[PDB]
Amino acid sequence: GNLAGIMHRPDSEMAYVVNEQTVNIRLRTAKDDIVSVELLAGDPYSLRSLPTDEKFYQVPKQMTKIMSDGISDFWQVTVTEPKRRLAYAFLVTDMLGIQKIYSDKGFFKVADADLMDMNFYFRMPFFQTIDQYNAPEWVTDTVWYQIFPERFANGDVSNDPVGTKPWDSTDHPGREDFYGGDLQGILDHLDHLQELGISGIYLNPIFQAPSNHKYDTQDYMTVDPHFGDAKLFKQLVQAAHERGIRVMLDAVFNHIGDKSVQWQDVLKNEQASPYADWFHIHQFPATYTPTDNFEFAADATYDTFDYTPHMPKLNTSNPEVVDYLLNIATYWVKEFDIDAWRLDVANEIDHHFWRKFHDAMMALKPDFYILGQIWHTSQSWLVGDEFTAVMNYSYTGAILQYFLENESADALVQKMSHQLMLYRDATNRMMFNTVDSHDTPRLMTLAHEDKQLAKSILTFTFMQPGVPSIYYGTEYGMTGENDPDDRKPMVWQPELQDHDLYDFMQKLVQVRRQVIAKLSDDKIIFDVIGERQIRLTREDNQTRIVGVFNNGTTDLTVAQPTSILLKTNQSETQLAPNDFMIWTEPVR
Amino acid sequence: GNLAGIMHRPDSEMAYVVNEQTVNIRLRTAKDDIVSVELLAGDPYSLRSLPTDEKFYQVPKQMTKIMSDGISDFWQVTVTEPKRRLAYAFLVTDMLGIQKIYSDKGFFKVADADLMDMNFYFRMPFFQTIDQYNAPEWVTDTVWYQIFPERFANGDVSNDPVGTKPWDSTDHPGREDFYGGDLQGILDHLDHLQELGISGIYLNPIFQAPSNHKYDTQDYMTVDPHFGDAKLFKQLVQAAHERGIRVMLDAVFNHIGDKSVQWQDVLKNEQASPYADWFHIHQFPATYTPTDNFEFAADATYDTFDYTPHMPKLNTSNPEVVDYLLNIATYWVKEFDIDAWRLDVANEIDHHFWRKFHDAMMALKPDFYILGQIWHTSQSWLVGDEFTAVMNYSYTGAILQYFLENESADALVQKMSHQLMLYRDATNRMMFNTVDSHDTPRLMTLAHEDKQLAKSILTFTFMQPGVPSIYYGTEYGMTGENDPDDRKPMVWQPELQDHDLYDFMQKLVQVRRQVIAKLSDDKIIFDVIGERQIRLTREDNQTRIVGVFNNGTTDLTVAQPTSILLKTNQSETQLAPNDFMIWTEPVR
Ligand SMILES: C[C@H]1O[C@H](O[C@H]2[C@H](O)[C@@H](O)[C@@H](O[C@H]3[C@H](O)[C@@H](O)[C@@H](O)O[C@@H]3CO)O[C@@H]2CO)[C@H](O)[C@@H](O)[C@@H]1N[C@H]1C=C(CO)[C@@H](O)[C@H](O)[C@H]1O
Ligand SMILES: C[C@H]1O[C@H](O[C@H]2[C@H](O)[C@@H](O)[C@@H](O[C@H]3[C@H](O)[C@@H](O)[C@@H](O)O[C@@H]3CO)O[C@@H]2CO)[C@H](O)[C@@H](O)[C@@H]1N[C@H]1C=C(CO)[C@@H](O)[C@H](O)[C@H]1O
Ligand SMILES: [Ca+2]
Ligand SMILES: [Ca+2]
Repeated sequence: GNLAGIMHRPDSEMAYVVNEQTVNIRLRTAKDDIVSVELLAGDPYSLRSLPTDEKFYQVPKQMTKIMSDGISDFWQVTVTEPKRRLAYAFLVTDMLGIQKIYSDKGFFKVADADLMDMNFYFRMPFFQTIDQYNAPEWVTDTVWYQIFPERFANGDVSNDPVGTKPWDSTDHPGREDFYGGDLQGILDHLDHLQELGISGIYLNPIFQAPSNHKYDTQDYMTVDPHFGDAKLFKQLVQAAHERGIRVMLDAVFNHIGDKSVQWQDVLKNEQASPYADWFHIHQFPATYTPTDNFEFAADATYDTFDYTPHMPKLNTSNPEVVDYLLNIATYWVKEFDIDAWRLDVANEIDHHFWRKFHDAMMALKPDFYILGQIWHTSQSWLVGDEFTAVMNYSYTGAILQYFLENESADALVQKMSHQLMLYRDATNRMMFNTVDSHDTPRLMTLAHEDKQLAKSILTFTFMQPGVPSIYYGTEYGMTGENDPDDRKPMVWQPELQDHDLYDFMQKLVQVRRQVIAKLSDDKIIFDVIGERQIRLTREDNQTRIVGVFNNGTTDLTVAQPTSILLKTNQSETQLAPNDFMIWTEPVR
Repeated sequence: GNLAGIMHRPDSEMAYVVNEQTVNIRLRTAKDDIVSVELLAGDPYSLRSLPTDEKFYQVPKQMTKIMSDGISDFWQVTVTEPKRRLAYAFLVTDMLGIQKIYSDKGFFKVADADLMDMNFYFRMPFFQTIDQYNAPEWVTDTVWYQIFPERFANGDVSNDPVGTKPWDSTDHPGREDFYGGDLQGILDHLDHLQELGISGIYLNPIFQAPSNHKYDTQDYMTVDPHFGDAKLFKQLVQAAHERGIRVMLDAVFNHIGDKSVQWQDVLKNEQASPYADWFHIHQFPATYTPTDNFEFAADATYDTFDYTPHMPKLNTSNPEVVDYLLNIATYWVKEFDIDAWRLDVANEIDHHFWRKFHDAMMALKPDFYILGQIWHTSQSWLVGDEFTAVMNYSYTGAILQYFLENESADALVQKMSHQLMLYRDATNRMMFNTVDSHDTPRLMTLAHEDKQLAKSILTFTFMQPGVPSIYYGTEYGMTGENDPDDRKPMVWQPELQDHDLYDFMQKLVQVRRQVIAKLSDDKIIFDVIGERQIRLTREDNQTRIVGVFNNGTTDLTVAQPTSILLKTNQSETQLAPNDFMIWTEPVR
């Protein structure tokens, strides 16, 4: 066999604790190279210490091939052990029938394996629930709605910035425009969100900051006055909670804005500033050479977000900075009862900080949701001691590439399978899935205003293990290129809203919350049934939910389902190009 | 190529920070499948943000094949980046000349790679020295000596246990014997240790406990009275330090002895004990059915070390237990200035505890040495936030198997290479190498009293990257099977000591401390030069230290070295079976 393609990494996503007495174990092999895998596993000490003749390796446990990413196959088994100590090894058999044992000591013929020595085996030494990954149950039942607050609704003209423009969803906004959106506007349209079936609101930054996006924080302890005040934000969280809607805020801890008191003190006092070591300043005075692009300087003497001199990086290794940020993070949860933090540029802040942050948040709220914004693979933040999940950009990015750019269905399934095998099973169910955002082009623009394609993308994404999110205005078909064009004033004029798409989104949210989310410890199955034709299945012990997506150029016939949940063709058997059909059936 | 055998895991031992501006990156490939690897790497933001035409991917960096374990090849490069942000991907070319790019997004033809998108790449997002692994420099210059204190020297008959036996190194000790060894005996023989050239003492447990080995702790805050008292232990540490000898104590935190006040309170008060939740008790009252073996019960109602009812496991997830143990760990360092902790059964205690332990010890002593006793691979404890190193059982175990059991030299080199590539480079230089201990058979018994073979094993081990240790009495050729037979009273009678071996050990310790340890950022090279013939090289920029080991059945001729450091044959060119020769030469 292909020995170089076989790997087990102990104490990782390949070997982890699920509950007090139960672990999940995975093995990677080369694709279709290994025909079968059995696990030899038991209490390490039982070998030497128990007087019985029985030994744990005499009774293998069958592992199951669960996924393939086109390069590797992934195998998994669940193991229960009352002594809460586990030694294990793998019995692998290849296509020609060559069998070997694979352990911490390498590859062996079965006859040459020292199976009586506990130190031969891989080890899960004691099952430690304090170290395990935990997923908050309520996230399972959530569909999120992302609000960029300057652009959702102006509920109060009296707090509008100078130069506020008339509200017009057909505008192409500039980088520095203001339209007057605020917290009162969100409060005014909570009925719309409840009627859509939303159960969680994700807000972009709302703290005091000079810009329209407010990622250049001036004061983390104050609601921006053009958005509202403390009383109004408390009123908003309570009204959301009254409707069964959770609230997630944006924490921008990697950098601070240059109009903050801290940075301004650095500019005044140089290295004698009490805040000098809160930043990353290579040479004093802190300076840069301005360019014609507000967001770019080539030679700042301090580290920044990207190359923008207005966003000096915070030194989160400094204990004064750790204390400052933890106090901010605690304040908004303890005083306003928010339910989750979305962490801006989370990957550029150290693990030491994130572990302290995790500890603080879980002590306040055991079911808190910590969501990191990271575009690349994020295994090291998803062990169970830092974040709950990350933005699932790679996963939704593959979905978009398939629907928009003519990839093979095999390629998409390979990519999604790869993603799932990066992380623990429970982690995958917490990942945050959005097909667009305040940073990227809008769905309807990506789809070149093909509404059928947009519906296909949304439905496919809403069937995935992670939790879905709708960017404000998706439900009415709003268009937009990249930032700032993806930040148009919300469309509230009915003559400009796509009512068909709104009705469809209501139905899809209901399939997600009432059908998919109520499955019990379901599995997902990806089947490539034809050229650009995919069957997705979610199934538990009683119920199977099947979706078929025809994204080729021919018609596809399927058996008439007894119980159709959602479809785009009027036919109950025919799927034209870009049609899909979702149905439910009992498992026999 | 063999794509299933290529892997890079970001934020691991394959991608880690060395200093403020410098990282080390590794790639795994299938053995001899990939002919060359180049790294494409630079600041992720420079792609989009800098106005220049130059892009970081246009200038590859060559990676070097550093090791092979017989299954995989390992490649490495060091990268410097002033912006302290790194995006990277790998250019891999196989034996047929097929080249592909390998990134976080998978494998691509170079023409199909989105090299302008920072999110295509693997990422080291910001170089965080607070998260990095740090090695204490002083360990580099150490040779350790392990003392099992009951058996090293009786310096005070007046503290002897009842039933103490006459001191006799030819005895075969029983499990429950006492010979009266104590702290005063160690103090009395510090001259012997200095003369041998030892610079660190590792003590087995010395705290109050009823047994001869004292792993069944009764009181962690008191020196066992048969060994000494606080004043005497302080005197011992000061005299050791005066001689340039560091001190490491044994921390037995996984379990406590059943005669402790805590456990006895559980036996008296059942679940109403203030200490009930300090343990892992499944059913009250805490009980077991005794057997004829003191160390075994089949049915204890509480978790234990192994299956011994006298060693109840501590619940280190309980914050009262965390506080109790951290106070013990702090007390011995702060009040007695010890230099290191050896952690008994360290793998069975949770990471959450070990991180708090690490933080406490480093705050007391930035150069503290934390050594975990773990027999299996230990990557998850060696990231930089928990232990400094582990006992290197797998590494010395492979060495022993080669010298004693006729393996191929290829097999040994494969195993050592595997070990080294599990861990960060600096970690490998902190690993603790001993060929025997209070738990295993003695070297001279393993060697069937073949002194030449014992010398070969010791010399080969002392040339390795990790720090070496001598178990008390190895220097005089003491024999012994497994525990308790490996715990004989130290041989102080000159007529019973092997003086030749003592002289040899002095010379070998001097080669280690004065030659090998004074190399500057050296590399190690393993060459298989014949059947059971190995050339080991340690070389820096000026100096090369070469050792040749002939462990076949024929004579081996080598070129006469100009500067021989150590050899066993009288010839300067001939190596008979089991001879070795060590020399030094300048690098040209
Ligand atoms: C300067 C920039 O600030 C704001 O951008 C933030 C994003 O909205 C956040 O989602 C987050 O995204 C960054 C990722 O964390 C990071 O890993 C990398 O992928 O880049 C992302 C940003 O592209 O962090 C950002 C900083 O807090 C604001 O929303 C955005 O409008 C701001 N301007 C940039 C975007 C446009 C329009 O101004 C470009 O033309 C500018 O050159 C950029 O300055
Ligand atoms: C009961 C046992 O206590 C003492 O043993 C300790 C060892 O000396 C330590 O080095 C450490 O070794 C254990 C490893 O951490 C663990 O991962 C596994 O490899 O087993 C190792 C022990 O084999 O931890 C031990 C517990 O603190 C003491 O030194 C030893 O004499 C004691 N007895 C055992 C050894 C012999 C002779 O008594 C056997 O015949 C007994 O059945 C055992 O009870
Ligand atoms: Ca307003
Ligand atoms: Ca004594």
